Amino acid sequence: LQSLQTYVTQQLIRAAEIRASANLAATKMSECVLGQSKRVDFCGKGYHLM
Amino acid sequence: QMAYRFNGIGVTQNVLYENQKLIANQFNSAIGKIQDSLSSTASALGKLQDVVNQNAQALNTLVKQLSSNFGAISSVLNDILSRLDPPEAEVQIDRLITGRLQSLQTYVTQQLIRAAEIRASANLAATKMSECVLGQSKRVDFCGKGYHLMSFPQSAPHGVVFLHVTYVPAQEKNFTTAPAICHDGKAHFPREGVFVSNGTHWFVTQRNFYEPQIITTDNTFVSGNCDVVIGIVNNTVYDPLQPELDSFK
Amino acid sequence: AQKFNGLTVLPPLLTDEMIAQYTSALLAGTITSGWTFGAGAALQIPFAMQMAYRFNGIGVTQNVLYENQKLIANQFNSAIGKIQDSLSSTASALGKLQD
Amino acid sequence: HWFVTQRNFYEPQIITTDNTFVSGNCDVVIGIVNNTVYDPLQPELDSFK
Amino acid sequence: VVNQNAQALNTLVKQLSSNFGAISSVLNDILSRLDPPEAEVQIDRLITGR
Amino acid sequence: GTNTSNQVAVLYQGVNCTEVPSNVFQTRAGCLIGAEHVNNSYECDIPIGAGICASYQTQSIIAYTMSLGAENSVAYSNNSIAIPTNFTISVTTEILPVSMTKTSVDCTMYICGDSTECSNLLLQYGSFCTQLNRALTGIAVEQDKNTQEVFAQVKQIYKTPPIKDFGGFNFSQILPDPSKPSKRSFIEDLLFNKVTL
Amino acid sequence: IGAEHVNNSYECDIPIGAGICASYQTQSIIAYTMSLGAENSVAYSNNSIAIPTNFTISVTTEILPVSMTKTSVDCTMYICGDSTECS
Ligand SMILES: *[C@@H]1O[C@H](CO)[C@@H](O[C@@H]2O[C@H](CO)[C@@H](O)[C@H](O)[C@H]2NC(C)=O)[C@H](O)[C@H]1NC(C)=O
Ligand SMILES: *[C@@H]1O[C@H](CO)[C@@H](O[C@@H]2O[C@H](CO)[C@@H](O)[C@H](O)[C@H]2NC(C)=O)[C@H](O)[C@H]1NC(C)=O
Ligand SMILES: *[C@@H]1O[C@H](CO)[C@@H](O)[C@H](O)[C@H]1NC(C)=O
Ligand SMILES: *[C@@H]1O[C@H](CO)[C@@H](O)[C@H](O)[C@H]1NC(C)=O
Ligand SMILES: *[C@@H]1O[C@H](CO)[C@@H](O)[C@H](O)[C@H]1NC(C)=O
Ligand SMILES: *[C@@H]1O[C@H](CO)[C@@H](O)[C@H](O)[C@H]1NC(C)=O
Ligand SMILES: *[C@@H]1O[C@H](CO)[C@@H](O)[C@H](O)[C@H]1NC(C)=O
Ligand SMILES: *[C@@H]1O[C@H](CO)[C@@H](O)[C@H](O)[C@H]1NC(C)=O
Ligand SMILES: *[C@@H]1O[C@H](CO)[C@@H](O)[C@H](O)[C@H]1NC(C)=O
Ligand SMILES: *[C@@H]1O[C@H](CO)[C@@H](O)[C@H](O)[C@H]1NC(C)=O
Ligand SMILES: *[C@@H]1O[C@H](CO)[C@@H](O)[C@H](O)[C@H]1NC(C)=O
Ligand SMILES: *[C@@H]1O[C@H](CO)[C@@H](O)[C@H](O)[C@H]1NC(C)=O
Ligand SMILES: *[C@@H]1O[C@H](CO)[C@@H](O)[C@H](O)[C@H]1NC(C)=O
Repeated sequence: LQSLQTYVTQQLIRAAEIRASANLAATKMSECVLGQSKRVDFCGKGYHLM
Repeated sequence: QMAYRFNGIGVTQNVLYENQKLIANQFNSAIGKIQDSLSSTASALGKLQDVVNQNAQALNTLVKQLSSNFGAISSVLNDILSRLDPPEAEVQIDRLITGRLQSLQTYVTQQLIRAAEIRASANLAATKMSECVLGQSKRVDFCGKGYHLMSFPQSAPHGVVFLHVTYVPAQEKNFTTAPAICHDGKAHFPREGVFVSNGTHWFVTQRNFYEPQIITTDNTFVSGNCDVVIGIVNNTVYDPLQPELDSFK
Repeated sequence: AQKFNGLTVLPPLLTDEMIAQYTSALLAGTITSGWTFGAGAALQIPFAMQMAYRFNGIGVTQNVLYENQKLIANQFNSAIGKIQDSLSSTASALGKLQD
Repeated sequence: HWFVTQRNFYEPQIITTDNTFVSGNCDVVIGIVNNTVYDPLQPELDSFK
Repeated sequence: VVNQNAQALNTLVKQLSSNFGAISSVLNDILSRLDPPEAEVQIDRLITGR
Repeated sequence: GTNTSNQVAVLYQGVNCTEVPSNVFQTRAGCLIGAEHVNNSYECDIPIGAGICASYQTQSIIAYTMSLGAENSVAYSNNSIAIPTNFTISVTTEILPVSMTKTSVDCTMYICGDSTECSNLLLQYGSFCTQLNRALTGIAVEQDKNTQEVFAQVKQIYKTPPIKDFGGFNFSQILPDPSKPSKRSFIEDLLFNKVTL
Repeated sequence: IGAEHVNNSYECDIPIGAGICASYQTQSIIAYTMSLGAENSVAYSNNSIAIPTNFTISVTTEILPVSMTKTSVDCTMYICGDSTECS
C-alpha cells in the first residue's frame, strides 16, 4: 500500500508539469499561428513573421 | 473612447460616427442575450462547482476514516480505554494512531497540490484582469474571440467573471486585386489599404471595412520603375494640384 | 506498453489521424487566409500580399518585398530543406518527449 | 549629402517637406546641423508662366 | 524562501532524536544491549519512522 | 441521465469479449453492448475512447465515429481578395476560480480526542503535527493573497456619475443598484443564486 | 479581548478576519473596519476632456527568486548510520 501511494503521489506531481507545458503550448499556438506576435522571443529569435 | 478603441484594431475612427446607433443597439441586445443565456443553465459555472465538490468530498472522506478499525478490536477509543488494561491497550492504541496519522498526511498532501493548482489559476486570472480591463490587448484570443475592444469584471463566490466585447466582421464580398499600379513608368504603392476593382475601375479601400476611395497621389507613394514588380496593372493616377493650377488662369 | 497484474493502460480519445487532420486544417487556413480565419470567417488572399502585410508590421515598407520576392522565396526554400536535413541527421533534439 | 532612410533597411530618400514636420526654432535642439531642405511646390509655381 | 528551506532541513535533522516506541532512540545502544534475534523488532520500528 | 430515460449501455474495457458471457459492437477500447452502430457522424456527447462517442438518439443509444467539423474549401486565387462590408459586435463570458475554502485541523482532538494516555503515546512520534499545522496555515494564508492580487488593482474608489448620458449605451445591468441591500449588480446577484454548497 | 473598538478606518496592519484589522495607536491596541481607499468622483461630461501638460519619470523595483540551495541526503546513512545489521 505504501508503494502504491508513493506511485500515485509521483504521478500527481508530474501531472501538474504536463498541464503547465500543455497550457504554454496552447498559448504559443494561438499567439504565433493564428496571428503575428509583436512580442520578443516568444515565437523564435528575431522578428516573427508566421 | 469607442473611436479610440476602433483605431487600435486598424479601423478608421470615422466609421463609428455614421453607425453609432446600430453599435449601441447591438451592444444592448448582446447584453440582454448574455443575461438570458446565464439564466438558462448549461453547466457554465461548473468550474467553481467542481472545486467546491472536490473540497467537500475530500473533507468528508477524511471524516469517515475516523470510524475505521485498523486491526483493533473496536474503533471506539473510549471502549478500548475502559475495557482493557494499559499494557495490553497500548498495542491497539499505537496502530490506531498510525492509521489516523497516515490518513491525515494523505489529506494534507492532496490539499497542498490543490492549493498550487488554484494559485496558478489565480495568477492567470490576475494577469487577464490587468491585461483586458485596464487596457486594450493586442495578443489574439487572450480576451475573447475576435478583435478585442474592452472588458468588464463581475464578482463570483470563489472567482471572477469577465465579459469581453469584441469586433467581428459579418458579411463579405470578393473583388479583383493588384499589388501595385504603374503610371508614367513609375510604380505606386498604397500608404494604407489595398487596391480593389469592381471590374471597370480601381479604388483604394480600408483593411477590414469596404470603403472605396479614388486613387490619388495623397494616399500613394512611388518607389522605382514598374517593370520589376510581378503582376502590376496599367492604370492612371489623379493629382489634385492640376485642376487648382488650371483654375488659377 | 504492456498490461498485466492488475494495471492497464487506456487509449486516448483522439487518434493520431484526427490530430494530423487538425494540423492540416490549421496549415491550410494559415496559408490560404492569413490571420482572418482566427477571428471570423476565412477570407482568401494571395500569399505575396500576406508576406507584404507581415513585412509592414515589423517596420519594413512593403515595397522591398516585391523587389526581392525571388530571393526571399529561395531563402525560405533553402531553410526548409536545411531543417528537413537536420532532423534526418539523427540529432537528439527530440529529448524532451523521450525523457 | 544628407538623406532619409528607413529604420531597418537602407533606402536613402531626398529630404523633402513631405516626409518631415516643423516644430519650433533650432536654438534649443542639441546637435542640430545646418543643411537645406527641398520644397516641391516651387517648380509647379514656376510652371504657371 | 531561505528560511522555509532552512526550517524544513532543521526539522528533518531533529526527527532523528525521536523514539518511535522503541526502548531507546540510539541504535548503538539497541545493538549493544540486546541479542539481535529480539533486537530486530526494536530496529524495525525506528527504521519505519525514519 | 435518469430524468431523460432509464436505458443504459455497458462497456467492457480492453476485452475481445468473445468470452464475456441484443447488440454487440466491437471497439478498439473494448466492445460495448446495448448500443447500435451507425454510419453518421456528430459531435461527441459522451466520450468512450479511440474516437468513438455515444449519444441518445430520441429512444435508443447509438455509437458513432467523431466528426471534427464542417468541411469547406476556400476559393484561393492569385488575384482575388475578399473584404467584409458589415460588422457585428458580440459579448462572451469567461470564468476563472481564484480561491478556495480555508480549513484548519488540529491533530490532538482528531487522533486522540482528549484522551490523556493517547496524548502521552502520541508525543513520542516527534513533530509531525507541527509540520501539518504549519502546512495548513501556509495554505490558508496564501488564499487571501490570491484575492488581494486579482482585485484591488485600483488605488482609489471611483463613483459613477448621476447622469447616464453615455452616448446611447446602457450599462444598467452591470452597474450596482443602491436599492437592493447587498449593493450588488443584477448579473452579480444572478450569479450568487446559482452556486450552492 | 484587549482591543478597543473605534469608529475610524485605516489601511490594514494586522489581519483578523471578516474585514477587521488591528494596529497600535502609539499607546493602545485598537480594532477597526478596513478602509478600501480614498473616495472621489470624476467630473464626467459629454463634451469635456482632460489633457496632461507635464510629465514625470519614475523608477520602480521588483524582485523575483530564480533558484534555491542544492541539497542531497544519503538514505542509508541517514536511516541506519553506518549500521551493518540495520543495512
Ligand atoms: C449590417 O448589419 C446590420 C445588423 O447586423 C443591419 O441592420 C439591420 O438591417 C435590417 C434590414 O432592413 C433592419 O431590418 C434592422 O432593423 C437593422 N438593424 C438590426 C439591429 O438588425 C444593416 O442593414 C446591415 N447593412 C449595413 C449596410 O449596415
Ligand atoms: C513640469 O515639471 C517640472 C518638474 O516636474 C518643472 O520643473 C521644475 O520647475 C520648478 C519651478 O520653479 C523649478 O523650481 C524646478 O527646479 C524645476 N525642476 C525640477 C526638477 O523640479 C516644470 O516647471 C514643470 N512645467 C513645465 C512647463 O515644464
Ligand atoms: C466570389 O466568391 C464566390 C463564392 O465562393 C465564387 O463563386 C466566385 O467565383 C468569387 N469571385 C467572384 C468574382 O464572384
Ligand atoms: C464600378 O463602380 C463605378 C463607380 O462609379 C461604377 O460607375 C461602375 O458602373 C461599377 N462597375 C460595375 C461593373 O459594377
Ligand atoms: C497568376 O498570375 C499570373 C500573372 O502574375 C497570371 O498570368 C495567371 O493567369 C494567374 N493564375 C491564374 C490561375 O489565373
Ligand atoms: C502599359 O501602358 C503603357 C502606355 O503607353 C504601354 O506603353 C505599356 O506597353 C503597357 N503595358 C502593359 C503590360 O499593358
Ligand atoms: C558629442 O557631441 C558634441 C556636440 O553635440 C561634440 O562637440 C563632441 O565632440 C561629441 N563627442 C565626441 C567624443 O566627439
Ligand atoms: C547656419 O547657417 C546660417 C545661415 O546663414 C547661419 O546664419 C548660422 O550662423 C549657421 N549656424 C551654424 C552653427 O553654422
Ligand atoms: C427532465 O427532462 C424534461 C424534458 O427534457 C425537462 O423539461 C425537465 O426540466 C428535466 N428535469 C426535471 C427535474 O424534470
Ligand atoms: C477475438 O478472439 C477470436 C478467437 O480467438 C479471434 O479470431 C479474434 O481475432 C479476436 N478479436 C480480435 C479483435 O483480435
Ligand atoms: C456504413 O457504410 C458502409 C459503406 O461505406 C456500409 O458498408 C455499412 O454497412 C454501413 N453501416 C451500417 C450500419 O449500415
Ligand atoms: C436600460 O435598460 C433597462 C432594461 O431594459 C431599461 O429599464 C432602461 O430604461 C434602459 N436605459 C435607458 C437609458 O433607456
Ligand atoms: C461609531 O459611531 C456611532 C454613531 O455614528 C456610535 O453609535 C458608535 O458607538 C461608534 N462606535 C464606537 C466603537 O464608539
